[PDB]
Amino acid sequence: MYKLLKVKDVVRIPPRMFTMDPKEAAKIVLRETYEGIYDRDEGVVLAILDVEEISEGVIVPGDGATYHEAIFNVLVWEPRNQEVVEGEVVEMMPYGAFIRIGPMDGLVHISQLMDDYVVFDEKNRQFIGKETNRVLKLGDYVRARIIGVSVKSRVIRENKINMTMRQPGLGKFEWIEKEKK
Amino acid sequence: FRYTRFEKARIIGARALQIAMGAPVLIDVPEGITPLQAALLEFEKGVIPITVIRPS
Amino acid sequence: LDGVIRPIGRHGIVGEKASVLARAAFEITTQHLFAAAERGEVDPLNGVVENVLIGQPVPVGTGIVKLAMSLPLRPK
Amino acid sequence: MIGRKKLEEHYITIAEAKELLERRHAEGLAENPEEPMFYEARVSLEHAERFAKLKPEQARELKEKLMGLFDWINERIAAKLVDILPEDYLDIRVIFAKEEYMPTPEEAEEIIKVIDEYRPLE
Repeated sequence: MYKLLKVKDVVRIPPRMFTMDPKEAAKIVLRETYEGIYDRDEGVVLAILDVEEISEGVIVPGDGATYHEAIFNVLVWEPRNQEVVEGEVVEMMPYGAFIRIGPMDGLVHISQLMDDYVVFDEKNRQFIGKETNRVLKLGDYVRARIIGVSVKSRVIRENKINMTMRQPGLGKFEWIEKEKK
Repeated sequence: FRYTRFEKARIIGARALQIAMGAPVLIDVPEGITPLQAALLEFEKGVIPITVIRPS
Repeated sequence: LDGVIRPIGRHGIVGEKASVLARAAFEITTQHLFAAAERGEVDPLNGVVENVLIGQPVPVGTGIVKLAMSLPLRPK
Repeated sequence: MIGRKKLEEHYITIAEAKELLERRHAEGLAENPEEPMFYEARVSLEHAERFAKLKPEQARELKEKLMGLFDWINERIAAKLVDILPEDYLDIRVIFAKEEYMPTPEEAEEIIKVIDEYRPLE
């Protein structure tokens, strides 16, 4: 689930591109500061849309560049707790499977998969159940719920989300339809 | 609206630092000039862009 | 300045109200005076001996003017 | 605090945020570095390209409509119902399993009656 923000911040225009229009020149500075950075307070800042209005310049002793107070629009993504998500199985591991719910991934361990005793087939990339002949393999569209989020650093790459599907009405979508009756 | 002696020596100081970091020059060329002396000639013709703030 | 005339040094105007770091480099007594304002005391700014001590422009002189400038900046 | 203040936020579904990526992708088209968008941006584009079930404009119209139907449905709950497209009381259970109010089969059917239109039926 994505959100759209409207946030003011102080913009630092260098004197190299000092002779451009103020709108897009303040846009090109603030865009290459926040894109692709996971904060622990709000989340993944994806991209800057546009710059509405801008203030005047103020010179500071020592640098020679200028300061402004702009208005811009930010598309964020916040994977908050116990949020019902949708994803795609894009990884096969012997201890679990990464479910891509967007820019990040969601790991479900092998014993939170389903209401079945689960054995990992080592030769293939699949799970085979004991009683039922259901097969969970690569590329299958699933539905899950967040249960734990491990936030370590500012980088998107180093943070992983644990989910689970041991609830009525989750898993693969054609498994869900036959559980309606 | 005449400047004082403290404001005239700061406007030159800030403009001589922009003129070294890029900030394309007006008609000031000839043949070799230190960046401080470029700010004095631009100030002579009265084409400085920087204006002061008068706190009151 | 305060209705009774004061001296100029070590018991008067320097020893009177200022920043607490301003009284440190004058009247070499400091374990009397610097440990007195060790107990419950803040120290903001805005002397002349402090901004030179920390690396800031002092308030007198040319660190008093504030500039402002817009930015099309066409050469013509 | 990010910046000085945060003053306004809204909730965006996956079909609505697809257009914000492609209009951003319309820049680049700048040709001096050619501007290839970075990797994790292109990954999140593919999640918008495959799960686009509705029109971008008709999803914005529906989110205004679903808030006025029930008082206990805010904008955040209404944006969840567009992405799932519930058909019966099974999906009403799994979304609202950790909520303050569990709906009656009368009130859950009234949500379906609005979303009986605009369905792809294929």
